[PDB]
Order: sequence, then C-alpha cells, then structure tokens
Amino acid sequence: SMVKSGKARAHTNIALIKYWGKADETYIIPMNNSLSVTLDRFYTETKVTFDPDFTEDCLILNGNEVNAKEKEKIQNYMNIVRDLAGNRLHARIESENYVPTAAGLASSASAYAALAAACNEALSLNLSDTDLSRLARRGSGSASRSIFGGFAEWEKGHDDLTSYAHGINSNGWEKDLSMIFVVINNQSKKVSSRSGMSLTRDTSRFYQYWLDHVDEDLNEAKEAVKNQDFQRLGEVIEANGLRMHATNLGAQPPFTYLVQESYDAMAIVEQCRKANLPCYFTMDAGPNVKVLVEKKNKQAVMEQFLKVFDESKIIASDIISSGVEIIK
Amino acid sequence: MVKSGKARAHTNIALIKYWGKADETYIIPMNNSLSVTLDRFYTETKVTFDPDFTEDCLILNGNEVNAKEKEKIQNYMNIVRDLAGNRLHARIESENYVPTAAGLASSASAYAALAAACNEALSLNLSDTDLSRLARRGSGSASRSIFGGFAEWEKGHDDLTSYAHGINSNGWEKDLSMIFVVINNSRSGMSLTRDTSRFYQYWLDHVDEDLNEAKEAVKNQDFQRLGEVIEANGLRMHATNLGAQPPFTYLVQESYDAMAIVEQCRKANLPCYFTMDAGPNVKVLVEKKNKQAVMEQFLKVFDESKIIASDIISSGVEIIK
Ligand SMILES: O=C(O)[C@@H]1CCCN1C(=O)COP(=O)(O)OP(=O)(O)O
Ligand SMILES: O=C(O)[C@@H]1CCCN1C(=O)COP(=O)(O)OP(=O)(O)O
Repeated sequence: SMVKSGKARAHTNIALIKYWGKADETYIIPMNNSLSVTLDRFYTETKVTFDPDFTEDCLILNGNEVNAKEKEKIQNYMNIVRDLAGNRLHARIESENYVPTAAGLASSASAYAALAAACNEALSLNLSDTDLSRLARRGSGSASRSIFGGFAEWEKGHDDLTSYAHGINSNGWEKDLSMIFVVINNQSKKVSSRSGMSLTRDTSRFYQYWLDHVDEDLNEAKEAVKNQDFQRLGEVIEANGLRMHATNLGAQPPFTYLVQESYDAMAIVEQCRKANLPCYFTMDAGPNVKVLVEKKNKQAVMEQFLKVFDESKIIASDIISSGVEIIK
Repeated sequence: MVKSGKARAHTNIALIKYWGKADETYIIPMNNSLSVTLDRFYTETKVTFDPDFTEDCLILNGNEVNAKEKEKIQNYMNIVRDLAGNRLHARIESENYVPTAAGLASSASAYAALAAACNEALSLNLSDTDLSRLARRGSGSASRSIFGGFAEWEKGHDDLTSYAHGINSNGWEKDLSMIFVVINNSRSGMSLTRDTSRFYQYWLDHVDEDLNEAKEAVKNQDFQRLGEVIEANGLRMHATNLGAQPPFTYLVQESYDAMAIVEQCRKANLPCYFTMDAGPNVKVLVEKKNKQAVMEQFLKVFDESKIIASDIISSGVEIIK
C-alpha cells in the first residue's frame, strides 16, 4: 500500500551521425548533435520498486546481483531521480537486457531510457518526452535518443536544460528500413566508449576535422530523410562514421576499434552496392559492423554475408516506429 | 664488349609521406615528400650488359624474381636502353641487406642502386638530379635514395621537373637514429586511396604546411618540432586509407602498442616519434643520445629479435669497385 512501482521497455539505437566527445563530462553534454535509428529487435525491460523501508538502492540484472561498484554507480544515478521527484525513497531495480551484449552490442542506451521511464511511471512524475530524454541522458548520452522510435536526433544544447533528443517524423520511412549486425570476432579485454571518446576529444590531432564537418553531415542526412533518399542518407552516414574512427587514429596515443575482419565486412557492403543491392555500414565503440539496408533487400544482402560469416553472426533487426513504453 | 657496373643504395623512410600519384606512367606524385636515409638497410646491385643477351634477367639474393617484378624490370630497362641509346639487355644480380622476412626491404634502395649501376655500366655521367629522375621511373621512393641524410622529392609537374635533392642539415643526421619495431600481420593501396578516398582532400590540404614545418625544424635542428609534425603527417596518411572505397588499414593492434610506448617515452623525458609505411612495422625516430634508453623501454614489452636500430647515413648512393 506504500510501495510505488513502474516498468518500462526501451529499445537500443544506433547512431548514423555519431555522438563522439563531450563538452561537459559531469552532465553529459555532447560536442555535436547526433542522429540515430531505434531498433525493433533489441531492448531492455526495467522494473523499479520504491519502498520507504528500503535503506539503499538495489540493482538486480538478468536475475543476478551487481557488484558493489555497479551498485555504487546506480545509487548515484537514483539520487538524481530522488532529487527530481523530491523524495528520499530508495528502490529495487530489476532489469533484463534483451540485447546481444556478449556479441558486443551496447545496452546503455536502452538501459537508461528504460530506467528513466520506469521511474517516471513509478513516481507519477508526468515528465514530458523532453524531460525523460534529459533524465536518461544523465545516465548515458545515447540513452537520450532511445526515448524515441524511428529516427531521433540529440540536440546538444549548452546545459542540463537544453541538451536532449526528439523524434523525427520521416513519413513512415523507418518502416521501409532495416539493419544487419555483423558480429565480429574481437578480444574480450575491457573497453569503454566514455573513456575512448574522452581521450580522443581531449587530445586527438584530427578532432577539429571531425568538428568542422559534423553539422554539414547532419544537415545532409536530415535532408535525405525528408526526401526518403536512401543513397543520399547512406553515403553521408557511412562517411561520417568513418571520420569518427579517423579521430581515434589522431589520439595521443592513437587507437582503433576496427579489426581486419571489420574491413572484410565493409568490403562486402561495397560489393553489394556494385551488384545493385544498396547498403551502407557504420561501426561504434567496437569491431562489429552494422549495415543499413532497405527492408526489401535485407535478405539478399544477408545471403552475401552468409557466404563468408557464420550464420550465428549475422543478425538483422527492423526499425521500430514507437518509442519507450510502459509495460506490466 | 660487355658493359658492367655495381652500386649500393640505402633504403629511406618518408617522414613527410609520398602517398598518391598525379601521373601513374611517369611516377609524378601528388605532393612533395621528405625522407631520411638509413645506414643499416641497403641493396647492392651489379648489372651486366652483354650484346649476346636477348632478354633482361634479375637474380635477387641468388634466386630469380617473381613474374610481376620481372615484367617490371624489363619495362624499366627499356627506359634505360632508351636513355642510353642502345638495345642491350642486362643480367642483374642484386643482393638485399635487410633482416629476412620482416617486412623491410624496399623498392627504394633497389631502383636507386639499379639506376646508379646502369649509370656506371654505360658511363652516362648523370648528374644527381637526372640520376634521381631515372630512379623515380622505377619507384617513386627510389628518387630519394640517391641521397643520404635528409632528402626531399620535389613533385614537379613532368618527367623533367620531378626529382629529389639532398638537404644539408649541417651534420644533424649524425645525431639521429631510427628504431624499427618488427610487427607481423603500396602502389595498389595508394592508388585506391588517391582515386577514391573520402579523406584524401584532407591530406592534400595539410601536406604542404607539414612539409614546410618539417623543413624549418631541420634548418634549426629542432627535434621536438620535427617529430611532432612528422608523427601527425604519418597518421593523416593512414587516415586517408580509412576513407578509401572500401576502407583498409596497414596497422594492427601491436602497431598501436608500439606507438603507446613512444608516447610514454616522451612523458619520461625521452623524446621520440613514430611513423608507419605500407605495413604494420613501427619506425621510431630518436636522437642518438636517447637511443639505448628508448630501446630498453621497448624491450620491456617486445622481443629483442623484433627491435632493430639503425643510424641515418650521411652519404648517398655509391659506386662499388
Ligand atoms: O552510440 C553512440 O551514440 C556513440 C557513437 C559511436 C558509439 N557511441 C558510443 O559508444 C556512446 O556510448 P555511451 O554509452 O552513450 O557514452 P556515455 O555518454 O559516456 O555514457
Ligand atoms: O616510402 C614512401 O615514400 C611512401 C610513403 C609511405 C609509404 N610509401 C610507399 O610505400 C611508396 O612505395 P613505392 O614503391 O615508392 O611506390 P611506387 O612509386 O608506386 O613504386
């Protein structure tokens, strides 16, 4: 009778125009806008239960305790929630990732968007989509975008109030598109995108080059979406993604997320283009290659990869039209 | 009635990179380049023109050359026949003094030595300029190996104007060394990149400024200043390949491991700077006074057999005998 709960499902998203580097490390304010598509196949379901008897926040992930470290980090995030709601209630958070994390797919975007929405629901905060995006953003930058379906854009702003995402209307175009995930063999050594982007943003000799072109890329991609022009969107996003990886090469000292196998998959995309199967690739904080393709060519493109790659390593998802949702 | 000559040329490493051709037929580059010539790695080549020879023969390290190289040699020798004004075919006996199967060895020392050997054999008395032009026709990088120490290849605009020259640094080269880090996993890569790379314009926009900064650092013997610009330039070159259609890279994780050690050395008062060519090997420029200290840092991580140092040689291509 004194316990408040809410549960939400939020889907992962992949940046076509990259978020890479922060203006503000504390509040997670980015150096540039980003543009993403939200994936139907992969998502996180998160329940939060607030109870006055709880003395601290507890996080249960895929049925298992998290270590004292994750627990510490989740408690700090929930302080933001408590401050926002004006209460001192602690919560038990029970989360399930339905994201291929072992295969290298990121879950922080769906995780924080799900948590943000679940809290809004549990506490009856009535946050707008803008304020939900802002709350999610404090947990993970890319989470700001997972509040939304289809195409979404993160507006960088200049502070906590002005940095947030919104959904882009594409006249239903997202329903015609898909993404193929090529799972690429990589080392299982620890990697962090927050840490990588910070080293690059602070020291990279090629970071200015990234900054000088990103707005142009973004405008070009947005214009391509307004026109449902697949080739035009693809060319700029593929180039934007490669420029992002270029910046890491200029870091002090340099680094890369790509491995030879990543390059083999890229070669396959170009082969597909020359054989009249339009598609374009992007890569994130890892070697996995993501292939944007029109839904009607999804299978034809997949068969080309399935010549080279194990069946288990080629995973396609549609792009979902709806945004974060409240569930049982 | 037999004409023979022998020459030794040393490999050189581009500090400001040659990457991309304006003209594929005459090997004219999109930009100037700046290299240092190495003491340790070289090619000795003997050429013999026998009227009784009907076809060009290349024996390399006691063995015969593959089909692609053989064809390349016969095409190149035609240029030499044309220049000389004879029709003599030649037996070429060439020896590479480099560590075996380590990704070293260079078209640069090979064609520079071949050019000088022919020059000697046929008594052409070519000026250094025209000798660099002849070497250029075999391999662009060979234009620079005619010289020792620092050398610059001036791109010019045709066969006559595109050649290298040696740079006088008042003996500065005697104070410098280069450490090779051998790591396991160009005309074709640079071709794809020059023709298709989405980032090639970025390369062209900055190369001339890098070159000037590099040449000015050399006049002042300013190691840190030279090092910083050449490291950035090297990395921009590999960036261009990332934007190629489709993208490719010469670097592997261990290449990045070596670069990280260079960075730690700098932070430990041991100035040194890296560069990479058309492969994963990392080359580290360092002053002689710090060579051993920097090598010790590498030997903490890499095997001794993989860490190979060379001085920068002051003299240029050289006739043997
Ligand atoms: O997907 C993204 O938006 C960008 C573009 C390329 C990959 N990437 C990332 O890895 C972003 O990783 P995040 O977990 O959102 O970083 P934080 O804000 O520090 O929490
Ligand atoms: O060393 C060089 O000067 C450049 C800079 C980076 C690497 N590199 C090369 O691989 C040049 O290789 P080359 O055999 O001279 O090229 P070609 O004129 O087509 O024969």
